[PDB]
Amino acid sequence: GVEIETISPGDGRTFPKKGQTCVVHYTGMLQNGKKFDSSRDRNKPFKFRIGKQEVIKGFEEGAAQMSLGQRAKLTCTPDVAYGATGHPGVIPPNATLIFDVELLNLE
Amino acid sequence: PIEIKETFKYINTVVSCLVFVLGIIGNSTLLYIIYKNKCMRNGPNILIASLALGDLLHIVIAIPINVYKLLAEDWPFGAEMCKLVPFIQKASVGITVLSLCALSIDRYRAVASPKWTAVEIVLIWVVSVVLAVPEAIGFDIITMDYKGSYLRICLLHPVQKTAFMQFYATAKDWWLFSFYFCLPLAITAFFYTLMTCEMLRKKDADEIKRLGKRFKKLDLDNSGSLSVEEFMSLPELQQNPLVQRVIDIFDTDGNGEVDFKEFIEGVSQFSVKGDKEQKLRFAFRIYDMDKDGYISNGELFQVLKMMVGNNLKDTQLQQIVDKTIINADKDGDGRISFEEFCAVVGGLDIHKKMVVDVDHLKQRREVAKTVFCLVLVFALCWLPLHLARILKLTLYNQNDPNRCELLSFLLVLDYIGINMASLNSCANPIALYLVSKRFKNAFKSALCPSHRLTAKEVFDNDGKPRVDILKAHLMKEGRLEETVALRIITEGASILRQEKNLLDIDAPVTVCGDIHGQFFDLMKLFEVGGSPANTRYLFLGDYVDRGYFSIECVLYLWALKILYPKTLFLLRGNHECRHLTEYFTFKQECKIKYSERVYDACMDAFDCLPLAALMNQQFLCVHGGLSPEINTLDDIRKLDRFKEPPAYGPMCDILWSDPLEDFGNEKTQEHFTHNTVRGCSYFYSYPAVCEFLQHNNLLSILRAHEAQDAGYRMYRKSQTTGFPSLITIFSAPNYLDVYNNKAAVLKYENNVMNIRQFNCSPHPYWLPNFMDVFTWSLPFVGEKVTEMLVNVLNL
Amino acid sequence: GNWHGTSPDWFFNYY
Ligand SMILES: C=CC[C@@H]1/C=C(\C)C[C@H](C)C[C@H](OC)[C@H]2O[C@@](O)(C(=O)C(=O)N3CCCC[C@H]3C(=O)O[C@H](/C(C)=C/[C@@H]3CC[C@@H](O)[C@H](OC)C3)[C@H](C)[C@@H](O)CC1=O)[C@H](C)C[C@@H]2OC
Ligand SMILES: [Ca+2]
Ligand SMILES: [Ca+2]
Ligand SMILES: [Ca+2]
Ligand SMILES: [Ca+2]
Ligand SMILES: [Fe+3]
Repeated sequence: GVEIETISPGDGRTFPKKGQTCVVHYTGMLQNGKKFDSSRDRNKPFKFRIGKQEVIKGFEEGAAQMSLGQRAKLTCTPDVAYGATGHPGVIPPNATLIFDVELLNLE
Repeated sequence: PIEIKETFKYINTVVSCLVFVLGIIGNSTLLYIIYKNKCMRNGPNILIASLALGDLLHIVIAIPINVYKLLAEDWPFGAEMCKLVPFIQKASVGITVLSLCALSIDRYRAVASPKWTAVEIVLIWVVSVVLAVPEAIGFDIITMDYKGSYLRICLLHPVQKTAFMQFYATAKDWWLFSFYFCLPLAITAFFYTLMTCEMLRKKDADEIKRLGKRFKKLDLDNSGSLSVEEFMSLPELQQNPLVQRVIDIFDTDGNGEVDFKEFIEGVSQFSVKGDKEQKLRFAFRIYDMDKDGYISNGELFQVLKMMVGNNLKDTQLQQIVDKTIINADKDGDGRISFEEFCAVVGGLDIHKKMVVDVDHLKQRREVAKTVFCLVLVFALCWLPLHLARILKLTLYNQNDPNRCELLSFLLVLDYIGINMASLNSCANPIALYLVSKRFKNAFKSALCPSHRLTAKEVFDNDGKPRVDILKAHLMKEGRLEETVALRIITEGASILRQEKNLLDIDAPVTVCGDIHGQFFDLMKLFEVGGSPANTRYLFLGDYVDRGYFSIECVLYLWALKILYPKTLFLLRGNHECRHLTEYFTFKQECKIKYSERVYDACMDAFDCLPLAALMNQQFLCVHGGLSPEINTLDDIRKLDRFKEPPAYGPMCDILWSDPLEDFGNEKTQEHFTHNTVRGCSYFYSYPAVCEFLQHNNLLSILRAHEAQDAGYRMYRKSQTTGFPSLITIFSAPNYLDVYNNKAAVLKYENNVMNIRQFNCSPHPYWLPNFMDVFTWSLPFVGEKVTEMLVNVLNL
Repeated sequence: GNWHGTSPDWFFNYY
């Protein structure tokens, strides 16, 4: 259950492919809107590779349908997230995640 | 006979003193280790702690009393001590024997096919006491004769009233020989023999053969050892940045390559039957680069630099590593031991993630050594006494004329047996220190800016905190003592409780908006607006939340309130309540920076803040805005501010209301509308603002609680008087570090209004939810090492 | 100990 509701469209011609690295800024919140993480606070973007199972399935799926420069909101149910196990210290268990994703660069 | 007694009295008293001192010191230190060091509780070590009790109650009570006897040449005490002390010795011996038996049986269970531990401790103590009861209710004092000089003696009464006690007196020696000496040795030997047979027939070839096949297949050069290249030969491991550390940990001897024995030992760390301690030790050694047994700053920094990559800066990573070291150092040596490591990351449950399909043993060395050492010490200490008793039972005969040398042998053997039995109750700490690595390390740790300011450092002789020292310390990420912080917050609440609902403030005055825990931005604000030493300040609220340094802002603002109660003015914000503070990060801030009692004191101080101010008889200063239930200032003045802000009423309306989106150009005449954005309070209109201003004869109203890109906003100009009716002030530059907005401050002086702007300032970085680096990193380490071991072994 | 006398001790009295 991954949904992409557009916030601001990108170029609409370039989409992520298997093998290269996406460098992005992201800001995640729980269903209550509370901010749990945001790469903007670090003043450094996050890089991840497609097809290596490095990020959660929902985030990779959302990045797959989201284009270069696009900014959107991803709604990730626990089946495509940290699930009932969760992440110690950050994510409560069985939580639905909302991510403000902006794709900056493709390498 | 007489000479032996006269010579051995001194030996006995020296033995008593030595056992006293050594037993007290060793058992106290052992119990201290058990109840301070958090790792020791995980195993059966608490049974060891019970043994310490089983010694201490005997050492401090029974030993000194006997000392008096050793200098009394008679029996000076009454029935009470005669009945008490031997009861203590029997109870202690029962505690020791039952503890050894139960612990041996328990770990026979452990290595072969908790509430039960506490129930077993209780059962051991109850059984020991009930079995020692007959001995206590047995003795008596009798004075028969000494061939002329009558003397009293504590002993078994030669005649007992009950048949049960006659049976007890008849065969007491064999009861003490069987239950206290035959049963322990028999049980421990039986269970150890069963464990030996268990490792005997449970030994197989299937897993060993399969691991050997995998070893041969991986060994490309057929050299019998695995180098870096042969481990990198699998493509799946080229994307794992924890490869080299795991390859090093598999290499126990440090020769650079892993042989079959080391291969098996490294694989065995991830068996389904392995203990959590093995997994946690693997995790510790992952960061322990040089294998000195301790985690330091540099090694942790390099490990997380390799793991994370270029995602984080060097400076912020170094700062948070220093923070983790400071918080996790429970002994001030500047480095993290395994004990502290597992005290920190004990609850992450990452040990359950490092699971592989294998069964091999590298354990069973240490604790088997310890248990066999304890049982052997017990057996050797009561061995001479039992040998003396059996020799007297067999060979002693008073009718034999050649009897004097028999006395000279038996009495000395009895002396040795008494002395050794005494030394046993003070030898278990020494045995554990000599046999066990964990116990030795713990005893070594115990017996052998992170500085915290004290009351003498913060408060001067007049009780006024020195603002410069607190300023510099809190600027340098420093912390404060619990007592000092609690004192500051509580007496600041006491000062604030005396202020009225509505403050009367005259010009000049400086007004600031939301701070939200931005301590360094609060510093920039105070620098721009001028020092509080000569400037009056009116803060509109929201001193916490949305930031990572809220407790610093609280400490410093109420510190200035201590120093300058009459020139510094503070007003309530909506974020100082139960709901918002527990909803946002302030609660975890208090939990990590301090104890929850500091949180309670901070909330109590928050409860005492005033609500609104009247500035220069012309202006009204609040945090939010107007209320439909408020028409005159008298309504504000009658509010009970010493409570949680309720979900409805002038409290919530003052703390939560916002103007309409089209303020100044609203289409209708509705004064108040529902507030969907906040979920509470109401939207108020320009007609309502003008109504309130004209009715109360106020000129303008100052507020906060709305984000402003420029840090300030003047709403629509008033028709009757020509002054902007409502001004919103925001003073949190780079709000949530994502808004990138500016901050503004409102200065009123000589009927002159000046708005000064300032921007954000650097602040140290914190991981989300105030966690240490170990909690951040452990699940990733576990997952990657598990993936590596699954890709290598299972295939 | 294991004698008869004016003491309380493990098995029997001590001298
Ligand atoms: C310290 C070194 C470790 C290394 C840390 C970094 C490189 C810094 C990087 C910005 C992580 C952030 O650290 C500030 C922080 O980002 C979160 O806040 C977050 O917004 C989040 O959900 N993200 C981040 C952006 C990608 C999607 C998702 C994620 O896939 O994250 C991934 C994730 C946690 C996967 C787990 C891995 C363990 C499995 O067992 C579990 O399987 C269920 C899934 C991250 C990127 C890992 O691949 C890499 C790491 O963990 C997590 C809530 C907690 C996480 O800190 C750990
Ligand atoms: Ca080789
Ligand atoms: Ca080797
Ligand atoms: Ca080290
Ligand atoms: Ca330490
Ligand atoms: Fe607010």
